[PDB]
Amino acid sequence: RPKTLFEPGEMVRVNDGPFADFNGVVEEVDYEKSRLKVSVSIFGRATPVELDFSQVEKA
Amino acid sequence: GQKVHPNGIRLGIVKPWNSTWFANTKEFADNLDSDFKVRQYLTKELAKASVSRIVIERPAKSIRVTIHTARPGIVIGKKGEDVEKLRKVVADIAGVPAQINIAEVRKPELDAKLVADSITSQLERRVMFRRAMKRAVQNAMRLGAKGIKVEVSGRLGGAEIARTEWYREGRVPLHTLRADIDYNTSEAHTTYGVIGVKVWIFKGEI
Amino acid sequence: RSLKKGPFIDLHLLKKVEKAVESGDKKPLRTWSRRSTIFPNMIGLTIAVHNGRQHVPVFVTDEMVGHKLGEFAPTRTYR
Amino acid sequence: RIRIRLKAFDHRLIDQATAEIVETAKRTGAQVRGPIPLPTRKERFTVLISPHVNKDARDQYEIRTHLRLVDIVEPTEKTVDALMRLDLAAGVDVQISL
Amino acid sequence: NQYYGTGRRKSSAARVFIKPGNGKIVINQRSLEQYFGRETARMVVRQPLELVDMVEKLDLYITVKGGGISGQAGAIRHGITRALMEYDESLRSELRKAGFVTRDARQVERKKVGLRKARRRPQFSKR
Amino acid sequence: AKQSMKAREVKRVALADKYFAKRAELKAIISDVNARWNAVLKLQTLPRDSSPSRQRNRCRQTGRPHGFLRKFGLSRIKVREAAMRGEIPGLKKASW
RNA sequence: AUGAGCACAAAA
RNA sequence: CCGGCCGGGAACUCAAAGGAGACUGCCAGUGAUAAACUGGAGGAAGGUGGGGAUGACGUCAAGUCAUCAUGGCCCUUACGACCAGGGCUACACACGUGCUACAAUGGCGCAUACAAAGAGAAGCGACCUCGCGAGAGCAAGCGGACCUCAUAAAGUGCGUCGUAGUCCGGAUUGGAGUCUGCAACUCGACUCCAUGAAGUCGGAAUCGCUAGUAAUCGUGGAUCAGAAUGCCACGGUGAAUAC
RNA sequence: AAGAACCUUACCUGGUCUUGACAUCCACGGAAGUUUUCAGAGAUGAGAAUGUGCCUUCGGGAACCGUGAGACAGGUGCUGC
Repeated sequence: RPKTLFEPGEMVRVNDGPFADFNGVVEEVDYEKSRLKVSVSIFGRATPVELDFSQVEKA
Repeated sequence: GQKVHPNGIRLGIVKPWNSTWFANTKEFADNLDSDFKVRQYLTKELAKASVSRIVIERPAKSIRVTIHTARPGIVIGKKGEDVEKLRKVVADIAGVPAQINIAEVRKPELDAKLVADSITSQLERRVMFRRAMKRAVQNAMRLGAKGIKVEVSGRLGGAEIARTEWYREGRVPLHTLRADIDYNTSEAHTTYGVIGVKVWIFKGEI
Repeated sequence: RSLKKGPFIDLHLLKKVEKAVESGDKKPLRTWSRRSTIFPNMIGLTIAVHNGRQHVPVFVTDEMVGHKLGEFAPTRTYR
Repeated sequence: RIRIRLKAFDHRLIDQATAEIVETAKRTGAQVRGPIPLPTRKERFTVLISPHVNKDARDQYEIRTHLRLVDIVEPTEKTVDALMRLDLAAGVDVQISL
Repeated sequence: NQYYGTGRRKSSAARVFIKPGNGKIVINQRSLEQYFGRETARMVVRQPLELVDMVEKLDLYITVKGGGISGQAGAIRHGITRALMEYDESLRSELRKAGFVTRDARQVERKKVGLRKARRRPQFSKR
Repeated sequence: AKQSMKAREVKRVALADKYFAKRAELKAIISDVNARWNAVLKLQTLPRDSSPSRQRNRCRQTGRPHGFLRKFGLSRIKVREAAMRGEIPGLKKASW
């Protein structure tokens, strides 16, 4: 998929994830994990979620 | 040093916490320090407003407080302006956005911080200590709950030897963990030394 | 006891030893660093090592190589 | 296949939060596994009770973090929309994960 | 066909599953003589079967986690008693007379503050 | 109450964070064996007061060096008071 | 077998 | 492919939430026809089931002005402040608390079995390789029921030693190092090679313990760059004795 | 004292600073910050190089830094009788 790589400070959107339809800034990107941490506040608490690069596609 | 803190022993059983947030290992110490700084500033600014309890709940994007005041008109000022300046300065003290919530407390003679602070202000104003704790005990008993005990210790009446003198009415069971006892202390700082106030109030059993 | 990957010598003491060996025989060099391992370059000089209140002079020779400077300066006084 | 773990200092609060999550996941219709309890971390701290010298006189404390996982395995669009502000409690520290 | 016992010591949980069959028994995919037949307390395992006055008629399968050697042996004995409870009801008079129905609640008490152990105080000088 | 001591700890934290993780980690990397030397003699130029080991954990309330607890961030005397008033969340007397 | 003397304001 | 194997009701264990359960509730006797006690049935547990938290009015002018706060007194170009080194680690001695021993229920080598409790992001740090070792190498995983610390040890069989200052004991010392940290002289912790003090169960006196107790065996945490024989917790084996 | 290697330091020898290492008020200015040379045991003292913005009513806002003066700051100094 095009633009599959993400960086700190990039919009994300997951079809099966709950952090879509709201603003999303990622936490950490790890190549050994093959997945990236996304830090979106939930009821005002920042929460990291690990999602596969093919699984999450930016808007 | 015989007696344990009543709030401390029944914190697990009946009394909720003065700070009810969650944090991990890394954020715990700095969250405690921020809570200390915001509570210190609120108490310093609102000692004339006589706040009893400052309940702090942090979502961990912002921080909200539930401050308890006998006169909410003093803390809101005019049209919420004093609340607005206090919210802004407590926000840029804490380094994180803030929401201030104020709960009007009922029975100010039946809550212990304001009883102890009133006795402290009377010892600043050199009211005699026997009349101070006698009025506190009789007013709490006529206004409400069936337990009252006020202990005032240290340099009583300008003496060179400190004494501990306590009045008590009703029933105040400290050993029963079912009891609703609120313990709060306040220190009065006279010209000849410092003098401490210990107040128990027993609401009932839960 | 130290690591094999590096011996230790203070930079100011090393540069003063360099000045002493390019000058020749000179006044005792005053050092406050007892931590420094002496060297074959420092073998021969007459520098003075401080121990608390007073500085003692030490004439470094070939038997003292891996030892620090402060082994020859006594810290305490008994009897 | 998002699995949501949640921890709190209070067992009643984490019970209410987990009940809210399973009710929201079950009103729209989603296959969610039962809320399993992970073991609680019991942090024993042990402090002296006196300012000066009293070694035997010494106090003992505890932090009990109650950790739970709600175990969602079916994703639905109304579910992933409705997980936003679910627990709504300051004590509950929820974490979305795959 | 399978009769189950809970089997706890205060440190070890011995799930015992008894069937009718061969009298040879298996403790954690391993024979009892391999498990602690080199040690003692094989007889305390055999005692609930010895109270029924026959051993060979039943086949016992045992899994046990936790504890030490005698703790696992006692938990196994407790599990065999509860599995014989699932077997029959008339055995309870003999098992209760032998006292094997009860559970051992003698745990280890915690180390108390100011003492080197649970009970042991440090040495005391009057001076 | 120990104003100079707390000032020295603040200055130590500031100087260590300024001069560390930009030079000291590289000097330690060159000090480590690659998987006397001119490289290590160039390396031996290190100043002293930037070290992280010179810092000592002091209580934020009182500046007390001894009796510190890291997760609470305070000394034991202050930790007992905050626990008894109910400020440290989840703290309970372990009556076990 | 023995233990210096004073050091208990605590009040309308 | 011995990976407790994978669809898995999830049985069972386990984890933590709501409950049940024990109240002298019964049945005889004693007493006063009273509380209560003695036995037994039942039951997992029986009479406070076991442990813990909880420590009245007060005593000792007991302890802390050095955790903090504070009344009074004092210094305020010096009892304040910043640095380098040294000291708090000294040593003719006396005392308290512990550790290791004086061996044969033991020491040493090989092979093996069974836990609980915890900690981890300036962190715990697999596997593999190198080094006799402590350890060292761009090496995965895990903010944790998964990954790491992490090997439990007394035990069990085998073989050896056969009462010696010993194959008991490890102090001390001299060489060779590893780790940590800006630096291990004063003044660190381990490893290796070598040496092998006293010590043959201890005068007067004296300490703890009534059951999972004492003894004995290991394990983890706090503090902490590093450094416990101290502290705090954890479990394995497991007594003797109360007329 | 749940951790004494100059560093935790209070104690000692020596080199130094006196509105101060830690706060607030006044005036003069300079952003801050970063790199580097000479000494010295370091504290420090002389130099330089780089950067020099968000501003508003260019009031060079406000932090931070330095300098002069007092108000004061500081005390792990004494008395837990």
